Amino acid sequence: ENGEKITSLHREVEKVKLDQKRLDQELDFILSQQKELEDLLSPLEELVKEQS
Amino acid sequence: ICQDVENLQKFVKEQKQVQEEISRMSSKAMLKVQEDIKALKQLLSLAANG
Repeated sequence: ENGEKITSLHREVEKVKLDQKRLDQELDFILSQQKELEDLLSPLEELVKEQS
Repeated sequence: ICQDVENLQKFVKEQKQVQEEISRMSSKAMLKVQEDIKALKQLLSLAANG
């Protein structure tokens, strides 16, 4: 009777870890959008001190 | 015949020993389990809600 619960515990646990992984690598990547979109707001600091 | 009762009561009693033996052996370990899985299930709900 307990063993069964154990089962849908295992279940739903590794689908939680499918979860987190994912959200994990997600946060890297939203994170990388933040390193790129930054270097290059400037190198947009050329294009704008040139105009100047 | 009274060799005899020396043995039979003896094999019977030998058996009561095992009965005692099982009696000695009894559960709390078991009772413990439902409590834990009931508990682990709950933490899983946490993590999930998190």
